[PDB]
Amino acid sequence: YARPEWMIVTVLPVPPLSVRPAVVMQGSARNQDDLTHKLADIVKINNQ
Amino acid sequence: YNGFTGRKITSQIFIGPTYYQRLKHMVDDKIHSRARGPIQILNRQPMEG
RNA sequence: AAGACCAGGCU
Repeated sequence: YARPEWMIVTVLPVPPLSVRPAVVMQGSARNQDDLTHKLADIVKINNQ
Repeated sequence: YNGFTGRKITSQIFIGPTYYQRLKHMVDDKIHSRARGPIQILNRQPMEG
């Protein structure tokens, strides 16, 4: 159920859209959740 | 004197003019009821307010 | 939309 090397992050889970819903605004744009912005930063730095 | 029967009231009641204030709080602005209305987006639970 | 601050009410 729990092995010590699993406590080190190798694969980072991405929560579904339900966990981090987009903010509907008048139909013109979506604002994005804090989780979405943090994941964007993480993906950018991982790609770099 | 009793308004309903016209008989005197045994006790003598203290009466007189006093300055009274109506307050902002009214029941029409406070009464509220809910049955399967709007649902919160994230929790899928009933709205607040 | 959502978040923030503020003010007030009933204990």
